[PDB]
Parts: sequence; structure tokens; C-alpha cells
Amino acid sequence: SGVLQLGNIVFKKERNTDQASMPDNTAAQKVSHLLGINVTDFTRGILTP
Amino acid sequence: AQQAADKYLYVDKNFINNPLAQADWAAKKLVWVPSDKSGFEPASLKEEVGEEAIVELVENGKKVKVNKDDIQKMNPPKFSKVEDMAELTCLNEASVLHNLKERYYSGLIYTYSGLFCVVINPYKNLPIYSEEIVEMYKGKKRHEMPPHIYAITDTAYRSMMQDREDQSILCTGESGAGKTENTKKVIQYLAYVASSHKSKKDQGELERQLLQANPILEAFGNAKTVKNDNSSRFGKFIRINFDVNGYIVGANIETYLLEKSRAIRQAKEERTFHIFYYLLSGAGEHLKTDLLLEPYNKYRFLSNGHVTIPGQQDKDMFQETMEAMRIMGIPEEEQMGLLRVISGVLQLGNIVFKKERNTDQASMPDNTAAQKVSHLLGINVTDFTRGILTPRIKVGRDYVQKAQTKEQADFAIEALAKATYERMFRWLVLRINKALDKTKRQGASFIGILDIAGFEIFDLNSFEQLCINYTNEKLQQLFNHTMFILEQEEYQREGIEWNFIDFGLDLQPCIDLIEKPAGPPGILALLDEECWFPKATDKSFVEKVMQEQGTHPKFQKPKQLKDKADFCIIHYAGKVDYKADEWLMKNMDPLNDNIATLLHQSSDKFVSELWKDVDRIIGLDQVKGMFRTVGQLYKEQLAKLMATLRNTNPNFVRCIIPNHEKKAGKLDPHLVLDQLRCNGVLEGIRICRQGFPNRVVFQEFRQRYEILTPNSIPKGFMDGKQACVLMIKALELDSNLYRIGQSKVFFRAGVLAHLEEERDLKITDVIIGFQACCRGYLARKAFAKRQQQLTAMKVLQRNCAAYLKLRNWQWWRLFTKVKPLLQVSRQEEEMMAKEEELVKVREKQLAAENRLTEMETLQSQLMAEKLQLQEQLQAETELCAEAEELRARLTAKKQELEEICHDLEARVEEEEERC
Amino acid sequence: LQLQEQLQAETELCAEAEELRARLTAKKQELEEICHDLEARVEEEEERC
Ligand SMILES: Nc1ncnc2c1ncn2[C@@H]1O[C@H](COP(=O)(O)OP(=O)(O)O)[C@@H](O)[C@H]1O
Ligand SMILES: [Mg+2]
Repeated sequence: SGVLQLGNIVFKKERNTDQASMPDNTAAQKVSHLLGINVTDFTRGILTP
Repeated sequence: AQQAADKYLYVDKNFINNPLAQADWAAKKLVWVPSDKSGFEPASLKEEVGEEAIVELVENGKKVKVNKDDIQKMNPPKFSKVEDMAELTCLNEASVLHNLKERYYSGLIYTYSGLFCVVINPYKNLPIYSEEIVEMYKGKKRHEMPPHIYAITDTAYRSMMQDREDQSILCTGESGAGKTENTKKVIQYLAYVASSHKSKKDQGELERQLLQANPILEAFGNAKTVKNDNSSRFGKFIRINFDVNGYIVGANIETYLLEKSRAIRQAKEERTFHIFYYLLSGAGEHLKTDLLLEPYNKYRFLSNGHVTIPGQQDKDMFQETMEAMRIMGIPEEEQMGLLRVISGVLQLGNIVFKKERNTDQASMPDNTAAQKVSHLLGINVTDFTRGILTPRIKVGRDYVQKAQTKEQADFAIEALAKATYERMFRWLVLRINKALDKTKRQGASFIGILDIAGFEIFDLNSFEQLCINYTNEKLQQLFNHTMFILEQEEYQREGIEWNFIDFGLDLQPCIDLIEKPAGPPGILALLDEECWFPKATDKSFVEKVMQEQGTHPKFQKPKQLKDKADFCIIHYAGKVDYKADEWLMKNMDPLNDNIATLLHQSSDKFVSELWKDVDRIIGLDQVKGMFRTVGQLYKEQLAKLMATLRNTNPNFVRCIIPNHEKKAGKLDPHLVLDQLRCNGVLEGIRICRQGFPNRVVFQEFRQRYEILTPNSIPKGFMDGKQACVLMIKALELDSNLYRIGQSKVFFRAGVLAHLEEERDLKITDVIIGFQACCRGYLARKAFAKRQQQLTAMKVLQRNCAAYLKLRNWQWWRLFTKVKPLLQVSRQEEEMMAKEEELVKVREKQLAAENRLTEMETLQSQLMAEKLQLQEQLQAETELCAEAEELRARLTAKKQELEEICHDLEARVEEEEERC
Repeated sequence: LQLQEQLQAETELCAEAEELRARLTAKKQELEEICHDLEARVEEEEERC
């Protein structure tokens, strides 16, 4: 289920910069719940490693 | 100190509620007006028409004409001693000066200014620093406690843990402002708090060494200048490394711009590095005999003799320096190596050259100074003299040798003294790093702590002060960029309908004047490409700077007389004039290769270690990529620093010297107002009040403050932005207090502090409820114990006592006598003894089996760990053997390349001869 | 503990050997660059004459 919730994650290209934004983290929350992780740490590690 | 706090820390902030404090000012119409008194003026306002005003002076009763643009509103007395100028209603220069001045004269030195703090130097040992860490500033977030360097340090530490982002704490003022002392207090606070939470490893030895690293580098390095009795003379950047728990795993210390020249010359009323004077002042007569120490009056290098500083004895500080070095664990052979090299640098100051009658080439009239040098540094007088007086160089096809005039020999002796002390200091920094950087792997996070040399003003300014002042300029530009530009760029990036505000405060024009390598070449980069020509001379450097940069708006034709070899430049804090005496030699810093290799090849291991990596040293005296100029070295190391700082959250601490007299209590209000203007303090507070200084990511905002609005969010998963919108509507925040970006919630000043207060209230209520349940459950246990202790014995004791009374009285006493006769009781006793001893051996059997099994698993695991360590040891040894093979191959091919290069030069010569 | 300290020693010696080879390769490159410069300029002089 966690692998299914990965890739429901949608990134949007920022309107003024060449950087990823995740304008809705619901799928990332579900992923973090299933995989056993903190949403915010996962979001940082993906968007800006 | 907690009892003293009412004078030195706390304020009756409730006075801000006072209505009459407003109504009295609203009656008096009190205003600020500017003045030439070396004071700033309060007044009441009485006439106006057009642009004109007239005011009555409150202290004088005099009345004077004033301009409408010169009046500044006094905040009503209601605000007096406000802890944070961002909280002021009428923000202006006179109100900030008034608040800082009256807080300082009252003894309160720290004040907040929005996202940064201001400090004014007390020039007293105020009771402000000892007790405060134990309770008062431990974890108490910014609004809980009055402004203090401990609150800054705690705020940075908490932000580092909460935000998972590396911090820096940056102290910025001219000399005597407080950067060094506040840096110490930061390190003391971090050491104390990070050791305190090690509930099984508190008061640890690394936190013991950290407190010593500063006194050592201050004993070396620092000096009594005109402006400061403990002048830095070097910049430093400490990094304290933390684990994921927030405990210290390491520290690192970088150093910059060490003023080598301080060892060789000083102004009329100044001192060398302290350690010279500590060592000469009564260290011990046996040490003096061993180290060949002599009275101060004999050395060239101790200008104007036994200069002293108040309040401290050099004799005691020598011992304290040795104590600190021992706590740092510098072995006594290395400590004595330092003392020997210090004495050797002084003894180079004893060398002199004869002023020869026959021709300009000269020799020493006395070898004894060179003998003392040989006995201290380990380089024999014959090779020392042959090297310095008659150096020989190898250049391609040929060897070249020259004579040395007395000036050239003195310049070689000075260069050796400067470079010897520099190398010793750099080694001592490396030793302290090696002692502190105990973990071979870096921490999960760090806090950087920057302490650059303060802005320098003298009548004698030179290249040293130019580089120091350039560093101060670039740090002030970091402040300006962070507070004004990156702040507003964050609003634009996050889409928050902000309209850009221009504050002025761009220093890139002057920074480019010094540092720019291309386009118009900047002063530092220009001389970097003029020291190489044989026609080069500092007077020509001045003329070329006047041609290439004399048109720059920040450059100035010399203040006093234009005809001398001077630069003059305009900087944020001051306009400064610098003399191009020996800048050719100072920027290139050449060394005699022969004497430098003789120092490397010394019989003394310590001097040979200081002079490791000599191979890079310069090949010629006073006339490219192999060498690097001091200008390039500073620019590169400073760029590495700035690139580090830009990758951290900066916590600025603006340090203000109240007066040039080093006097306690006195302010020069114009000197403070000048510092406030150049530092950008009021612009920094204006951007705090006008902008949205606090930002929280939607998910972090929910996770932290949902406790305030627990029924507002449905229990499912929901987008952080929608959850935040729901929370903020449930918090009923006024729509001007917050804005919602693309990833962050933006809040005005104080709003998020109010939410933190609400959160601490909620968490306190939750803890009180849990304590109530805990204390109830403890009462349940107490009641159960009382129930057992009463109700059983009320029956059991009455029973046993009644039978004790009856059974001895009644014929059952006969059964007591028959029981010793009965054999069955003996057989039961024997069976019980058998069973008991069996049980003892059975317990030992089972325990021994468990112990054997567990220990055998430990033994097996240690066997596996042994095997792994042996395998990696084999890998390392085989890689050493392969590196040795590569070394042999490389050295052979290098010999071939050398011989071919010499054959090519021989061909060039033969071709030119045959032509 | 013996194997640990042996590993510390051999890693220290390996690091020193790597750093020494870095010095050797740097000096070799500088030498070869000056040798190639002299080769090129002697060929230029041979073309001039
Ligand atoms: N916070 C302080 N507490 C006590 N004394 C101070 C404090 N700040 C400065 N001083 C006094 O003023 C001197 C100059 O400040 P210092 O920090 O040494 O200069 P700088 O900021 O240029 O490094 C100190 O050596 C000390 O005597
Ligand atoms: Mg200082």
C-alpha cells in the first residue's frame, strides 16, 4: 500500500523557479504513515535533499 | 545573580498598560530634537507654520526654532525600557537611542530588535552570567525571559533542533564592542546546556576543553592595541557539532587574518601578542635560564618596552595559560616547544648587521644572537648565516647566488620572525582542532560562532586594517542582504502580494572596489597583479589605483595631503586612509628558500613540524600560480567562510561600543547613533514591524498548534494547507496578522509568540491533569497498602495471640513436649534439608547454564567483530602496498621528466649559441 | 582492541601514503607542464631560425 501511495504524490513546477513544489501533501502523509516515517522529514528529503 | 536580576535583567513591562503614562505625554506634547552638545535633546512643541517649528527644551527651558523634518516623536513614558524596539509604536532614531541609553545607564546591556539583538559594552564585571544558566535561561524561549546572549544561544539551539537547519551566531561591531566576550558566553552556554542534559555523562571532558580553547588562542594572538586591551588580531569561526539528540560531538576552530606584523612592530602605547609578555613576566628563573630570556629593553621587537595592562598580572596569566594547555592535553614537550619558538622569535629580534665600510654587502658583528637562535630553534649558526647572508637558488639549467645588503638581511630576519610565529599559531590552532574534533564523523548538525576582528580605525592604517575592514564590510553586507533582500525575496517567492521596500543599505559598490577581479579591477585584485614586475613600487601601486579606481564614488583623494603614498576609502562605519608602506612585500610575503629549508631541516622536531609543507615556499625575493598572494589567500578563505554562512540561519548580535574612552557608564550618544545608522539597526527593526518575520510550514504549523484547535480538523488525512486554513479560521486570527503562501504561513511580529504562549498554557493544563491522575493513582496504592496492613492483621494477630495464650496454658503444652520425641518431625526436617540443598544446587545449575549461554553468544559476536576488523586491516595494508608501487613508478617517471626538461633547456642554449 | 588499533595505524599510514602521492603527482604535473612549455618554445625557435 505504501508503494501504491508513492506516485500518488504530485509535484508542481514552481511558477517562478526551476524547483519542485508539492502543493498537496495528503499522499505524502499516507506514505509516511504506512512506511513509518515523519511527513516533514520525508518532504524535505525529497524536495531538497 | 538571580537576586541582582531586578537591576540588570528584568523590567516592569506592565507599565506599558499604564493609561496616565500616555495621558501625561499627550498633555506635554514631548518631542525629540537634534543637538551639538555631545547629547541629544528633549522638547515640548509650541509653534508651527509651513515647514517650520519652535520647541521648548525640557531640561533648559530655552526655546529654539526647529525644522519639521527634525522633530521625532517621543514614545510615551508607557514604553520606557521596552525589551524589543519592534514593540515600539513611534519607531524613530531618537526613541531607539533613548531606550538603549536608559537601559544601559540602568545596567541592562542586551536589547532585542526584531529578529536580532543589540548589546552595548558595560566595561564592568556585571553579575549577569553565572547563575542564569541553571534555571533562568535553560530552555526558556525568547518571550519567557529578558534579552540575553543566553536567550540568543538557546533560541539558536532550539531552532537548530526544531527546524533541522544549521545555525550561525554572528557578533558585529568595531573594536571594543563585545564580540570576543559574547562569543565566550555563547560557548559557555552551549557547553553548560549540552553537558547538563547528558544525565549519565554530564560535566564531560570535551565541555571542559572547549572552555580552555579560547584562553589559549587569546594568550597567543590577542594584544593590547590603542583601542582594546585584549585586541583579537585574528578572526575566528568556531563550529560546535551536535548529534540528533542535541549533545555536542565535536568542535572546530578556523582562524583568519592573523596579524604577523604585531610580533615585529607596535605603535607608541601598544603591546605585542600577550604570550611574549606572559613568558617574560616572572615565569621562573630556571625557565629564563633554559629559554635564554632577557629584560624587555634588549629586544628590537618589544617596541617601547615593558608596557602593562590594568587589573591582570602577567605572572598569573602565564600559569593560567599553562593550566589551559594542560586541560587541552598539550604535552609538556609541545608546550615547551611553543615557549622555545617564542624565545627564538625574540632572539631573532636581537640579530644585527655591521654596516660594512668597504661595500654595501655586510655580516654580523656578533654571532651570539645567532647562537641563541641555534640553541632554541635547532639550526646551526654556520648554515643559518650562509643561508641568510648568501642564499643560493637553482633555476633550470643553472645555479644562481647573490649577496644580501643589510636591509635585505633585516627583511629576511623579519620575514622569518613573522612566518615563524604565524606557523606556530597555525600549528596551535591545528592542535586545538585535533583535540576537539574527537569524532571521526561529523555531527547531525552544528552551530557556527563567528568572531571577526572588529572594524579598525587608526592614524597608522595599513594592508592589515584594509583586509579587516573589507571583512567587516562583507559581513555588514551579509546582514543587509539577509534582513532586506532575502526577506523580501521570500515574500515574492511565496506569493504574498508584498510591495518591495528600498532601505538604501547596499554595500556592493565598495565591496567591488576592493575585491572585484575583472571589469574595473579592485584594489586588492589590482596589486595582486602588480607585485610581480621588477619595476613595481608601492608609489606606483598608488598611481595605478588612482588611475584604475580613483574615479570610484567610494574612493577618495587623501584626506590630509594628496602627494603622499596614501589610499582613502569610504566604508559603512567610517572613512579610512591607508599608507602603502611595504605593501609589495606584505601582499607577496616572500621567504628565503635556503633558510626556510634549513628551518624545515632543523635538529628540533617541533620547529621541523612548524616548517612542514615548506616545498611550496616562494623562489625569489622582491622580484606565479604555484605561489599565492596573501590577497588571494584571504579572498579565497573569506569566500569559503561566506559560502558557509549563507548555508546557515544567521543569528546576528550587534555589538556597540558606547564610548572610545573605555569608561563604564559613559555614552557618547553621537557615537552610538553613528553605530546605529551604519549598522542598519532601525532598518532591521522596520522590516521586522512592516514585514512578516515569522514563517511556519503548513504541516509543522498543524503538528505544533493543533493542540489549540483540536475539534477543528476532521480526523482523516488532509492537505496541510487546508488544515492550516481551518486552524487559522478556528483561531480567529485577524486577516492582517497572517498571510498564507505556497508552502508557509506568514505571521506578523508577536503573533506566533502569542500562539506559543497559548500552547504552553494548553500543555500546562494537560500536564496538570496528568499529575492529578498520577497523584490519584499513588493515593490508590497508599489506600491499598493501608487496607492490607489493617484488615489482615486485625484477624490474624488476634487469632495467633489467642492461641499463644491458650496453647501454653492448656494440655496442648504436652504435645509440645511430645514433639521433640517424635521421629516423623525429624524425617520431615531431613527431607526438607535434602530439598533445600537440592534447590540451591538446582538454582546454581540453571543460573550457570544461562550465564554460559549468554557469555558464549558474547564470545561468538566478539569473534565476528575480530574477523571484520582483521579483514579491513588486510584491505588497508594491501592498499598501502599498492600506493607504494604507485609511488615508485611516479618517482621514476618524475626523474625521467626532470632529465628530459634539462636536456630541452640544454638544446635551447645550444640552438641559441649556434645561431 | 588490538585489531582496532592496528586498523587505526594502517589507515593512518595509508592516508599519509595517499597524501604523499598527491604531492608527487602535483609536482610531476608542474614539471611535465614546464617541460612541455620548453618543448613547444624550442620547436617555435627551431621554426624561427
Ligand atoms: N559582556 C561583557 N562583560 C564584561 N566585560 C565586557 C563585556 N563586553 C566587553 N567587556 C570589556 O570590554 C573589553 C572589550 O570587549 P572585547 O569583546 O574584548 O572586544 P571585541 O568585541 O573587539 O573583541 C573586554 O575585554 C572587557 O574588558
Ligand atoms: Mg575582538
